Order: sequence, then C-alpha cells, then structure tokens
Amino acid sequence: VGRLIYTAGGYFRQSLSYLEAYNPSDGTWLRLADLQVPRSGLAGCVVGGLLYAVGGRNNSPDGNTDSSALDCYNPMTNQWSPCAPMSVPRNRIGVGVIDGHIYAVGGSHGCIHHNSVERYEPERDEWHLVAPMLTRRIGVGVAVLNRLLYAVGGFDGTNRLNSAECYYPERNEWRMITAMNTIRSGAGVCVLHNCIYAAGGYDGQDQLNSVERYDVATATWTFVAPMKHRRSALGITVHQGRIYVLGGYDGHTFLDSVECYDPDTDTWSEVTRMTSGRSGVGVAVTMEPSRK
Ligand SMILES: [Cl-]
Ligand code: NA
Ligand code: NA
Repeated sequence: VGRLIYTAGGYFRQSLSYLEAYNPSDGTWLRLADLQVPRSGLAGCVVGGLLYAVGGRNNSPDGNTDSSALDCYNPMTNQWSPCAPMSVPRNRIGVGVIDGHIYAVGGSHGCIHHNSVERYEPERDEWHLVAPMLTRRIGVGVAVLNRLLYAVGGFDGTNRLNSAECYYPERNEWRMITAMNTIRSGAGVCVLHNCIYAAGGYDGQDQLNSVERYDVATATWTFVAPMKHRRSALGITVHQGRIYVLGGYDGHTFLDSVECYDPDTDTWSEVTRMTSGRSGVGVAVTMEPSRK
C-alpha cells in the first residue's frame, strides 16, 4: 500500500552499490540488495512496479568504465535481475517512461557525447534506436508530459545548455522548445502537476539552487522558490504530490541533504539526511518491499 523513495548507486570517492529506500512518513532508510556493479551517473525509473537502474559509470580504484547496463529490482523479492543492455554505454544519462517503455537519452561514453536515444520494451527485453536529439547532451534532465519526452539542459562537450527539446514518438522527431532561463547541466528534472521542473545543476561557474518550471500551455519557464542548498548531480523524484531532491555536489561536499518542495506553499524544506553523502544517484518511487 505504501510507496518509498528508492535511491540506487551514486558517487563518493568511488562509485557506490547502495540501494536504500526512504519512508517519508516514518522517516526510516531501509538498506536493500546491493547493485550488482557499483555505478554513478545512472538514472532510475519504475515500470510495472519494478525499479530499473539504467546506464552510469563504475569509477573504481582498479579502473573506470562507462555502463550500458539495464538492471531491474523487484521489491517483492528484494532481488536484482539483469536486462538486455543498451547499444552504447551512457554515463550521466537521463531517462523517461512513455506507455510502459523506457527511453534512454544522451550521456557519454569516454569522450563521446551522445545525441542518440533508444527505447526499451520490457515485454520483449529489447532495445531499439529512435531518432537522435538535435543536441548532444550529457547530464541531461528528462521528463514526460502527456506522452511527450522532454530533454532539458546538459553539456554538449563544450558548452553547458539551457536549451530543451521535445520528442514526438508518433512522428519519431525531435523539436526544440523554449529554452530555460538558466544554463544547467546535472540538474534534477521531473514532472509535477502537469509542469516540468528543473532544479539545481551546474552552469560551468556555480552549482545552482534555483528552480524553474515549464508550462506547456504557455510554453514559458517560470522561476519558483530556490532550494536551500546549491547542488549539481542531484537525484530527483515525485512522491505524493511533492518533489524530493537527494544529494548532489556543491563544489566542496558530496551532500546527504534531502529537500522537499511543496507546490501548494511554494516552499522547500529539509526532511532527512541520506546515510552518507553522494552525488549521481538514480531515484524512483514504487511499493515498499515485502518482508513476509
Ligand atoms: Cl557496505
Ligand atoms: Na554538472
Ligand atoms: Na511557467
């Protein structure tokens, strides 16, 4: 009946294997099955009640490797299971879900900054390439509004971006939309009450605490209340009508702070601390694990 906020992977000195689940009601963190491979710069999503960890990079004392992996966590069994991998490794990936399919957007493989996009079908455990973005984007934020896929911000290998673009699955075509007010790579991007929010990020000079929101009906981005803590490479998700931002990097520290945005009051508040500070996590919401 209850849903938890799951955080997978991340980075603190090296890539991490943690899977932990926060209960916003009773405040606990549950420690769950480790990822099979430590990964940072991954994305999380949920389809059919299953949690997916997509892409990322294994930064380890023995060597560093970007990841094409897709892995699936079942809260009913507390077990991870591999899926078919993507066509390429994608570190600092963004993902979105449309009609039960996972879209993997952008990211990097070594020096390659991807504009490519591919789509995963769980019923067939297959990936297929779709039309590439107009822009190469690593650290891209992704959100889905009315079955359209939005790619927001990022880094093209030279410039950090305020541009955003929109994918029409029926046309297999990307179209530029109105750009954000602020350049952001590594922002948290999500959908809440039919608006896209973009929180935090890095603009090549500062880590950011500002937050802006896109209204499709007016095709306008509008600033809302800023976060308390500047942060890049944060995790973000929506739980029961509020945004939660997890961790990140502020230029000095890997944060354990979790903040929560209430849209009704336009206020942020700090609600918990992760068990250790980290950046580059994947985060999503699904049912609590079965203990019995
Ligand atoms: Cl441990
Ligand atoms: Na960044
Ligand atoms: Na707006």
